[PDB]
Amino acid sequence: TYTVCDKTKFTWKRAPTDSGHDTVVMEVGFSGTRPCRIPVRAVAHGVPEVNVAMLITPNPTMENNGGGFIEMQLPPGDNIIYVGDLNHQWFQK
Repeated sequence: TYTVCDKTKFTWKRAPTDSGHDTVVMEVGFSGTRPCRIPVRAVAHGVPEVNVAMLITPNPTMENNGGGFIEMQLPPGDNIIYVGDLNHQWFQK
């Protein structure tokens, strides 16, 4: 089912982590859905008011090994990535 992948199909391989080049990465794994459109969003400090998912890699896809690595960020501050049903807070600094 290559398409908008269902929010609960991925898993926390690696929660939102500061990439290293001064941005954020997150790593997610699929259960079956092939090249999908990964609904990766982020909310400011566990508060879904404004989406803070300004994606350094704004076109993530899940493949034969899963979404893999993605890149997100928002001007230094509290972010958290809600990868569909997945989520994990972390102020990016």
